[PDB]
Amino acid sequence: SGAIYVGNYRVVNRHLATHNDWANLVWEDSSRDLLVSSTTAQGCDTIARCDCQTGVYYCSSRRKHYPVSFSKPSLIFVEASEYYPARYQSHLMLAVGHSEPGDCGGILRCQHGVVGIVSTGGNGLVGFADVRDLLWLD
Ligand SMILES: C[C@H](C(=O)N1CCC[C@H](C(N)=O)C1)c1ccn[nH]1
Ligand SMILES: [Zn+2]
Repeated sequence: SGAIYVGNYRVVNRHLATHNDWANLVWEDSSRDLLVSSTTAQGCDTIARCDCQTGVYYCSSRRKHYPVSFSKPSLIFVEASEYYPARYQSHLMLAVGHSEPGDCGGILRCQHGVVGIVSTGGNGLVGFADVRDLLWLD
């Protein structure tokens, strides 16, 4: 679990969005595994606007942060799950690291701010849904 709180927006994994997220929907994209809902309280997270390919992510299944080198956002084939059929997930960045299903939502950050959230895992890999291109979040 986990979300990004920026301005009047909450960014979550679309497959973990709650009934309240869908009732306050701003934007969603199944191909990116992202959903953004509106909030009444002001969020104070900062979104990075950069081309970093290194950062640190939070892994809830280890209660630890890990440094990672990750690929640029791209279209990656993701196997079928209970949430989606087999498909290409866009704007996805991969790194070598630990990620179990409940780790989705963990933030990846660089020195500029929030880069994205954990969205995929298994096999000693961790995949992050990029949010740096969503300029409207600010
Ligand atoms: C194995 C699982 C996973 O990659 N998916 C299931 C949950 C939905 C994911 C998606 N983005 O399509 C894919 C996962 C998450 C985090 N660590 N391991
Ligand atoms: Zn950066």
